[PDB]
Amino acid sequence: DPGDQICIGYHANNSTEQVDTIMEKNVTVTHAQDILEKKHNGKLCDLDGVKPLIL
Amino acid sequence: EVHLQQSGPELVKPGASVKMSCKTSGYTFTEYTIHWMKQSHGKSLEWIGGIFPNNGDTTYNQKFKVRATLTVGRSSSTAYMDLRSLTSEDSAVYYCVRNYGSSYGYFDVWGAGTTVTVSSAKTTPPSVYPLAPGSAAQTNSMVTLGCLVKGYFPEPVTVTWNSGSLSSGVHTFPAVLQSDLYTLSSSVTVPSSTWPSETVTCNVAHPASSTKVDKKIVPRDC
Ligand SMILES: *[C@@H]1O[C@H](CO)[C@@H](O[C@@H]2O[C@H](CO)[C@@H](O[C@H]3O[C@H](CO)[C@@H](O)[C@H](O)[C@@H]3O)[C@H](O)[C@H]2NC(C)=O)[C@H](O)[C@H]1NC(C)=O
Ligand SMILES: *[C@@H]1O[C@H](CO)[C@@H](O[C@@H]2O[C@H](CO)[C@@H](O)[C@H](O)[C@H]2NC(C)=O)[C@H](O)[C@H]1NC(C)=O
Repeated sequence: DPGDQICIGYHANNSTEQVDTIMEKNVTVTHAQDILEKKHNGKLCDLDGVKPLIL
Repeated sequence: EVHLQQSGPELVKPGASVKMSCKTSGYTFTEYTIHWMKQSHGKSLEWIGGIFPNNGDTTYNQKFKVRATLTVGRSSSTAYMDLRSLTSEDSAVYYCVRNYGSSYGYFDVWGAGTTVTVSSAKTTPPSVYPLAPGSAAQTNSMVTLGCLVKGYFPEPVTVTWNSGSLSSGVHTFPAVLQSDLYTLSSSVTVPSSTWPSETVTCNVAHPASSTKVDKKIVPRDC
């Protein structure tokens, strides 16, 4: 008969988020955080309150 | 400079619909958002909505969401508003106004004002009666003359003296409602020497009935 067991381990999931490292590119990670904004809205706008002088 | 020319006063049966127009001029139509203001006669101002010409985006007040429909004719450089199924409630004045910049903007240029009247009543031409003082008493340093416009519908009417050449000393009183018709009076005050030698004529016009009448003040010869 088998005896009891305890295991130490770590989280896995279905994430395909990927980060780069000096030694290895495209390493797949459980969790990640984008810090680059690549999107804008294509318009000229009022700034804090104030409409710009658009000549 | 920046003129907003809007539609002329209208009368509509209760339950029907109106379409007042506002023509923009003096700036580039698509650079500022246009709005409409409702003012319940001499009370308080209400915001209806706004529209941006360049793409036709509309922004409404909760209260007016159903009854109103802002449209724009880019081709014509003109803004429109449309009021559906009216009541006595909607009888008020309506302003076409240019709001400066966006959601957080100020209304810098206000239009003339399209004033709408909601009533089942029929159109009634006025009646003009000149007012010469009694031959008895005589007003000495200045002679007061008058003009009475009674029983007309709907608002408004225009009163002039000598086709307009007569000015500062004229008072034209606000119309009042008498048995479901309007009635108002005017008082021109000229130097005693001028009358009765000079022709003092009352020029009144009522657009809603296509009526234009003149009355000359002939002295009371008792
Ligand atoms: C690290 O991962 C990157 C994203 O998974 C990957 O970028 C990918 O690069 C390949 C080619 O190197 C591109 O594959 C194909 O792209 C165009 C599609 O129009 C085609 O002309 C070709 O068939 C070409 O093979 C992927 O499109 C591109 N992925 C993205 C999102 O741009 C990197 O290559 C990876 N780096 C390493 C070192 O593996
Ligand atoms: C990763 O995705 C797989 C595929 O869907 C998950 O496996 C499923 O888990 C559900 C639980 O709701 C089961 O009902 C299905 O039978 C499983 N499908 C298969 C094909 O095994 C898996 O749980 C996901 N992993 C994580 C950490 O979310």
